[PDB]
Amino acid sequence: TEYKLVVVGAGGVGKSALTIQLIQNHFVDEYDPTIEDSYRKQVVIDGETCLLDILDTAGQEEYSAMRDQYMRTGEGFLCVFAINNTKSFEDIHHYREQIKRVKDSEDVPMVLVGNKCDLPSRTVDTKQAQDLARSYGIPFIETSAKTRQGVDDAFYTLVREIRKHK
Amino acid sequence: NSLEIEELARFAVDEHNKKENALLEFVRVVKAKEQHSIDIWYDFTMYYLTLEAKDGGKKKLYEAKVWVKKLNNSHTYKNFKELQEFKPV
Ligand SMILES: Nc1nc2c(ncn2[C@@H]2O[C@H](COP(=O)(O)OP(=O)(O)O)[C@@H](O)[C@H]2O)c(=O)[nH]1
Ligand SMILES: [Mg+2]
Repeated sequence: TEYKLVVVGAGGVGKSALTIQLIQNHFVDEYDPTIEDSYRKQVVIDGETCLLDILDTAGQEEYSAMRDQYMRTGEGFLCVFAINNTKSFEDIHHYREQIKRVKDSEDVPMVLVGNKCDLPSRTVDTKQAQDLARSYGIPFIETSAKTRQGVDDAFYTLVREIRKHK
Repeated sequence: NSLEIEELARFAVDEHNKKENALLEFVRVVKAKEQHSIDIWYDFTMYYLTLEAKDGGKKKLYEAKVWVKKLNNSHTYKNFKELQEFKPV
């Protein structure tokens, strides 16, 4: 059993950091921001052995045949912002719009992720993110690719969201 | 279905003329097909157009492929339009 996931969000929010923490179980500081690729890891979710096929997206300014395929066949989407960058939080609405549009559906499995919750400070208020997630009817999870906080929960929640819609 | 078919066709003829030192006069579009790619930010579309054009008088058909990057969160600027193929038939 495979779950096809797609990780989206503005550059520098920690899409790669999150992905590499789930796959390789360590924090990578400086991952080439241009590198887009899919990665597979077998895991157990609620007693189920399954395979996650995750596209870490990058380079939204240029057409990607890879991303094209995953937009069409992707089952669920992690929309990531950084809790210390307001712009990345604002970009969320357009990401969601494009995902709904490509699926021609409001009811797409999706989890809103607030990354970098390790930092002592934050700019984007938690309640703001909760409020938005609620309006969309999707889960909101706070993560830290640095400390591994909420990373498993982020991807597994998505898998659970995909399960609900099947 | 697109409301910019005739426009993209004219662009094709223009871009051909420009590149190929030609003077085809666009007449009309006889067939059009779309390959729409909704991406994480932009929309990308490949247009496949069959158009009638006049070549120093005589009416000929040309198949053109036009590649269009277009945004639905901010007007123009990071939009883009490109002739990829233009061949007589
Ligand atoms: N403190 C902290 N830094 C992070 C976290 N996730 C990513 N980063 C850093 O933020 C920058 C961008 O990360 P990256 O995963 O390349 O972002 P992407 O462009 O969305 O792939 C890098 O310098 C990372 O080290 C996090 O959870 N906490
Ligand atoms: Mg990256």
